[PDB]
Amino acid sequence: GQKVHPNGIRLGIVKPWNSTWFANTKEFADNLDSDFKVRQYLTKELAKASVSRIVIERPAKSIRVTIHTARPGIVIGKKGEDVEKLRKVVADIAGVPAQINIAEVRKPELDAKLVADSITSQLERRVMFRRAMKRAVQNAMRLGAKGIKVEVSGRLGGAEIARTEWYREGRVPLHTLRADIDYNTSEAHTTYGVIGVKVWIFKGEI
Amino acid sequence: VYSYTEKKRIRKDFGKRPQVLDVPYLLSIQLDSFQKFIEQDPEGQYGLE
Amino acid sequence: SVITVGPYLRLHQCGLPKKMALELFKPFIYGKLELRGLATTIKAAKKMVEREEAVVWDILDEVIREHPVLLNRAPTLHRLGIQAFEPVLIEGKAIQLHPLVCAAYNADFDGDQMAVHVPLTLEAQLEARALMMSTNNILSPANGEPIIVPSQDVVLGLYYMTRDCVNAKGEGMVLTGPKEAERLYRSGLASLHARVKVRIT
Amino acid sequence: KPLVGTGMERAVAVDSGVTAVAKRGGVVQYVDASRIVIKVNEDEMYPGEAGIDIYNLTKYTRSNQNTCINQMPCVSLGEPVERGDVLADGPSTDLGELALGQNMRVAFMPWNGYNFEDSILVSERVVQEDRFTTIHIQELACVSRDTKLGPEEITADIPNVGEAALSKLDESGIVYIGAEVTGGDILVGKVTPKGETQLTPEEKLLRAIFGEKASDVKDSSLRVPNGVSGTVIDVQVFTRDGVEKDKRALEIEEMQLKQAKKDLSEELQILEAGLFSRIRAVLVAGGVEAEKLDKLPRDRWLELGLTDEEKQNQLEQLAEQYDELKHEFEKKLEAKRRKITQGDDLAPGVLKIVKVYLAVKRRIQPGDKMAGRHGNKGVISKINPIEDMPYDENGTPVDIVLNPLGVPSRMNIGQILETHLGMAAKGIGDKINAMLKQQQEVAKLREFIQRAYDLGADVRQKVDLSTFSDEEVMRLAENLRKGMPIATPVFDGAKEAEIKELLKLGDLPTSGQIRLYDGRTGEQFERPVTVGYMYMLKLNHLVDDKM
Amino acid sequence: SAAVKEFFGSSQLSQFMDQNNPLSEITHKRRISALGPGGLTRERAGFEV
Amino acid sequence: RIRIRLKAFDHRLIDQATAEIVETAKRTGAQVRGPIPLPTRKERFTVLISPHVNKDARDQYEIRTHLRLVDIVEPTEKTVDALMRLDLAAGVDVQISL
Amino acid sequence: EFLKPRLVDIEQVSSTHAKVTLEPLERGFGHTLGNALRRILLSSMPGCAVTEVEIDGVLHEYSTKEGVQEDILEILLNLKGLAVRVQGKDEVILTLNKSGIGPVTAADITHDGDVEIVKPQHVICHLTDENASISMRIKVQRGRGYVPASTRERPIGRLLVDACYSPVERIAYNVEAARVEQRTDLDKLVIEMETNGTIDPEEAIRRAATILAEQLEAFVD
Amino acid sequence: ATILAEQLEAFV
Amino acid sequence: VTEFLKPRLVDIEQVSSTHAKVTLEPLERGFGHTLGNALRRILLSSMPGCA
Ligand SMILES: [Mg+2]
Repeated sequence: GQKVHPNGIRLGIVKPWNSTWFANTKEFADNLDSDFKVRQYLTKELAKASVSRIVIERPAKSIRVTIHTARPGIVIGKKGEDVEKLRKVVADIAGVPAQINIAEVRKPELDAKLVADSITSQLERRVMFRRAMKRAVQNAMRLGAKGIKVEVSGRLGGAEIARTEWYREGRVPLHTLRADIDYNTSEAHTTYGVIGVKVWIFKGEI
Repeated sequence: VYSYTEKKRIRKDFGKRPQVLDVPYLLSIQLDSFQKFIEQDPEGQYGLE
Repeated sequence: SVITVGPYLRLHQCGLPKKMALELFKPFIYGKLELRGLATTIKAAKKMVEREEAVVWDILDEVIREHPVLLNRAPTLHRLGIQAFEPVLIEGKAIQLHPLVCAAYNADFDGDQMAVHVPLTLEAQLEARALMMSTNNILSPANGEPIIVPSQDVVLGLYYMTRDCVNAKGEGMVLTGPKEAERLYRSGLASLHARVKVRIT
Repeated sequence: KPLVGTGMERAVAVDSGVTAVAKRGGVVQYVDASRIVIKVNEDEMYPGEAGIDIYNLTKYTRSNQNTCINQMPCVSLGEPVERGDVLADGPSTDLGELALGQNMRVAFMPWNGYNFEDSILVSERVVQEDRFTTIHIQELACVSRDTKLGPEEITADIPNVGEAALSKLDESGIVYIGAEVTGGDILVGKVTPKGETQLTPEEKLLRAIFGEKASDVKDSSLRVPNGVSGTVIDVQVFTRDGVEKDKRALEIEEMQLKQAKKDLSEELQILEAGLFSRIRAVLVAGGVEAEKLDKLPRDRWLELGLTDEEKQNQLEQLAEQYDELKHEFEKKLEAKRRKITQGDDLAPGVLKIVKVYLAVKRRIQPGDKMAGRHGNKGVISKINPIEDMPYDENGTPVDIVLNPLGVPSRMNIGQILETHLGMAAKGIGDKINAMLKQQQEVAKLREFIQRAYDLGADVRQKVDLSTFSDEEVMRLAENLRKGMPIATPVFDGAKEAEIKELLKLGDLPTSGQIRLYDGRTGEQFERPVTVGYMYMLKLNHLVDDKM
Repeated sequence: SAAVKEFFGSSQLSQFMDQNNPLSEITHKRRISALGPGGLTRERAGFEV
Repeated sequence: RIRIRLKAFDHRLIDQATAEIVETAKRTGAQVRGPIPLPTRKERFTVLISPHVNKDARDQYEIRTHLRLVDIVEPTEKTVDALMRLDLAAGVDVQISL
Repeated sequence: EFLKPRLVDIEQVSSTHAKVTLEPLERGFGHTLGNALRRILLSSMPGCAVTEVEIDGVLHEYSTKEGVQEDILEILLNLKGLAVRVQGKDEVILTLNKSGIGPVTAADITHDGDVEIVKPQHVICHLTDENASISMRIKVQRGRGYVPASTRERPIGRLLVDACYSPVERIAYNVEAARVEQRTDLDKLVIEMETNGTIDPEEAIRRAATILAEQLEAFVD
Repeated sequence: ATILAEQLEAFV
Repeated sequence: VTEFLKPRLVDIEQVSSTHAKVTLEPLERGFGHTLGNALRRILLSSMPGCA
């Protein structure tokens, strides 16, 4: 009942959007829903590839797809062939020619999404979240992050009630608009319901 | 007369003695010896024979 | 590695590549890095020089300074075939070796290779500086003849310089010193061999 | 090319096996960087087995000394070729000649000590033109052996690797054809050195969801060492039969199935095209149908109106050849699928062999060894800028400054005659370039090329351009504009007066020596120096293989 | 097969070709070696041969 | 006379995006009638942030759509032929008005 | 009271190279300004060469494309020799599309609103079939000197060529006696440059004099 | 340096 | 692109009297020779005086 989205309110001064184009009022919904399925199917196609963010830049009558991953080779797949298989079907989904492009992050222990789905892969496994979420914290503290808070929630550990636990290490100034924060969410479906994970990673200034 | 790849770039040639025997096929020791070795010819003449 | 000339050097110093210098001096660089406080454990220092960051080259110019190395031609016949130099770092992959010293090693530059050895301990650095330094070997031990004799290009440069011809620019003019002799050669008013009364002291 | 050769280059090039010599002459039909198709002339051609030849060239592959044995096509399209003639140049060949090194502008002068004993001093104009940039290929093998605790794993499921560590492998461990790798990345991932790693309650919990007992016993991925860059050009995967092929081995199997399928289908299509061209050539006479020939499908060109002659006999023989090609294509595609699909007999106890071909491009640097063709060796000692080079009163910098003092002791006086005759050759080439850059008609080019080809005593050549017909002379001058090649046989060579008369045909000085300015001071070197072209070779005693 | 495979595999005259030049191929195939079985070595030969 | 109407979201990009077509038109026509301000629509929205009751908690969202004009004066072929290809501006929807 | 050099005559005798002319000059300054401006013009002038190429169906630069009689490496050398002028940008991306039997000349590049090819007859490669087409993207940028590939690519489809950002080829000055001025012992400096078309000659001599007078700013007032 | 800079003020 | 390594006289080690030694750094991989040659040729003659 508090704490509005970190990636929500920085979008005019710090972090850019994840879809940068302009379309008028007649085709604004047509552009938006097509973006929703190219984010759905691609994350479905590249679930294990450790993809963090996807940038969708449409210069009209075209779409530039950008994939930010920690596993570059698996995204390329088959020396382009995998991408050409996507090229036939990404253009089939959005109904427009697709110029697929690939980016990469060097440190997955500093990218919020890559930290979050790691605990998702852990907790779907029967690992001890207490030292699985401690693992992700001590990872980022020595990889260059100035501070990181990791939160897990749900009925973790097979308990009846929903025991919630959060843990931080270092600066995490959520209120400061000058403070860049990498934040993303992931959820884990065990047989004990859904366990959601949220992690904040603070880096610095403008 | 010259061959068609000799009309591409005809090399200027000094030299005075007119030749009478051109350079033979330079790999004739290896090929001629091993052709002498394995070739269907009896009378105990071919290598294996 | 393969040797090459580098004629800007003095007989006491030789050129030594940066890649060989960072490989031969790994423990000195580790000790220097641990002294400053940049890193903590030894592993961190080995990752730093495995990555070759921007700060280890200043560390390297700190350890190379005043630390001689033993250059050695591969068929060493007499004692002048192991001589100790001071390194000067080289962008490149070839040992730059001062030319006069070549007549001691019987080293031409037609594809020759030399080995470098590092005196580790402190008595060995002092033996390289005080016994085996290349300034200390200027006479051959077999006789009294100097072994740092100028070999081939330099005697042609001298024999063309100190000679004479019966007419040139500035024949028989008189000069108030050797400084204006070089000034008349450089400005373009006399020739390098033109007989002249000078006043020398 | 060599500007100053001996005419013996064509025997060494053609009589070796690096060039693609034409077997039967004819007309070229399709040139490509991969293949070359010759259509055989009719006065050289068998009656049966209709026949148009296909030369599959050998592209970038490893030699024994880690060089790059390439073949480049040197013929145009529509071009006639004769029997016994080069089609594709090989490594160190050019138009069927033998070009080992390259020919560069050399000057003999002492230059500030940097060429002291035998050293060589080279301008940056040489390295900017990418003209000694040799291409090397290294083969790196990785075997999947069979030890205790079980066999090995080639898959990329590996811990510790922090994603950036590899950032090059796909979902199945092997690197990419097209990936530029540094010194010390991972090409093939192989979890194998297994001693012992401590297990905590959380690591023990892997048994529940994942299923693995302990993740083997230890954790470490076979990572490779440093010293060389490159670009992975070719990956081979061999599998001992019985072992499960992973997804990339099936990708290579589908790839080679597709390549061999396309290649044999193009064999059938190209030879069928030659066969139908033979049918069209036969049916020009004797019951010709000018309009009725292309109304029906092309596979039935036999039941047309024609009696029992040599032509219906020839169409029956071509039908025999065609049905032979059909059943032969069936059985050979089945055998080629068998050869691709089968395993290979291998070492005792090995699962699969991965071979990766790195392709380094080594340029030139201070420390390499260059040498001419007379014994003038040398470690290149300083790669100067362009401005410091001694230039002459035209403007052109010299490329390489040798040392004169190696000549009277090491008595190889032939390199100075080679230098003067190379300057004569380039003087003729510069005059052709001047007479062609000004867009002059073919008459003046014919005049000057004829004067440059007569020029001597009683010689053997005796060419005349009056039977070249105004189009070959322009293309011959297109090939002579970078210099005119000159043969000089061994003991019957070009004397001094002939070199002087050829240096007089160009407007060069007679003695061969141009006065040269300096680059640093900008003031003239006294006593004018010898410049010319020497044909210098790079030797493969490089410096980033010895250091 | 053992005899002929040992001769072509490792003899003193069945040697590895230096593939790096067309000249080096065509002058390694034309070689008259005095060494090998039925000859001498670098220590036995004097100055005559 | 020949108008060029610009449309974008990123106002920190459009001033350089118009500058990218200023330099493309400066070297060709040498007379361009300025980067006119052209007021921006502020499409205002409001959304019930809750998935249920308590219609007091809302969030307000807006999209400033910025406009510009270039207005190439002369009908010289130089300008149109050059600018027919170079209009750049990705994510920046461009349009002519003539 | 030294006489000052002023540019007098720019004889554009061919399209590539020209002969600028300085007048007048006191004796000694001819060789000084000649060697100085020669060394600045050969050393560091802003050129406009090429950096990256991305042919469409080509993974690495050692491959071969179906339907072009040159390798991809030879296409990279022929694009390395491309003589191109840019006007109002740092870097620029040119696009090439060509289909059909015959050459792919340098005039087949879809030119932008400021890029100008200065030699449109330059051959790149030869297409050699009816349906076999190349389609590449070329990256051309400003620079200074010679920046090779080994010093400075993220996907596997980019191809890095070397970058010879240098517009001039051959700078030759020839000092000679002056007679226009009644005063004798004056000199004329005649500089024949050799440009590849990407640099105006008066702009070249102006940038060279600006660079040299910037270098003497360390110890002048 | 003053002489050489005054000999270039008609270019820059 | 017009930005070079602007140099400076880091020291003037004037050895004894009527004799100086002025060192300048840093210059480009080729500008030491052109400034040394320009200043050397101008000081030699151009520089005026009385004698
Ligand atoms: Mg030696």
